[PDB]
Amino acid sequence: PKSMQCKVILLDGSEYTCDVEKRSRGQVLFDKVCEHLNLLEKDYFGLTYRDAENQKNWLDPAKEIKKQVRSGAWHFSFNVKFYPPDPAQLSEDITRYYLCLQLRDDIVSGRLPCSFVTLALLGSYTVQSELGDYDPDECGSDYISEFRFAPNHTKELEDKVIELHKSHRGMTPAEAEMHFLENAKKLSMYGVDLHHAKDSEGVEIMLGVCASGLLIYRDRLRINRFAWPKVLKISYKRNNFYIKIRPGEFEQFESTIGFKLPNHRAAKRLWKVCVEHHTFFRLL
Ligand SMILES: CCN1CCC(Nc2ccccc2F)CC1
Repeated sequence: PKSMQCKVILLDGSEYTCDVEKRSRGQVLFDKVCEHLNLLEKDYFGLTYRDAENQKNWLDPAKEIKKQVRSGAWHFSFNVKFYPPDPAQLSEDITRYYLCLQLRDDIVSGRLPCSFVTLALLGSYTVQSELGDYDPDECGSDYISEFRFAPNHTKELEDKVIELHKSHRGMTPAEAEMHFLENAKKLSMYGVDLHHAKDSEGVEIMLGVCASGLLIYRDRLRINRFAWPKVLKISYKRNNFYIKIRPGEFEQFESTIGFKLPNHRAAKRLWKVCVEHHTFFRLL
């Protein structure tokens, strides 16, 4: 019974290798990866793969792997799919640990923009979690941490991490990770999946998908936000994506709002992530 080798990049940067039957649904591989990670609160996570256009796609656990990766390698990443708006409500510390690992990559990558002071505070909690109480013996005036804290490291940032790390004496790893998450969850781009688009006039915009709803980023002064309950239908057609808005109070007609995506694949991808978010955050 023929099996395909799968390679999964984990959130710590290491590689997990396993075999699944070649006609396996995504759930088979995801279950193996979550068992490897000792992860029970699996609903927030997913696997990604790169399509023939090198775009990130979620592996649908309900569909055959072979019908998603198609002609590409069986190579995946383990990622947070649904960012909990309140990580304190998660039942296990280990779930919060994986969510911290994802957010550290979101920060270093620049997907999650962050002030100097918040970069330093987040860094200080990671250092406290992983090394424990501050020790001057490992850091003179010229200390640089092996830890990656930011898209661009400066001596000033390193110095501020150390100053805040000193303040965390006695803090345990779960406690430090919770403080990490209490800060990160407040960031304006926390858990926002961004998609390049044009408005119905051809003006370049960004669509953000998140727990609360759909964001349109237009000209810096114009951000429009559509809470999920205001959204009755998500649809795509060719390179176009549309949202059907509930009729407002005393309004006779629903309204549909339309956007242009880079290509058909990008419109279908944005539709699927919106539907998934709407379903997940309707139930959570
Ligand atoms: C603080 C983290 N997060 C930032 C994006 C914001 N998005 C949003 C707000 C209201 C309605 C629809 C929306 F998409 C939700 C909170």
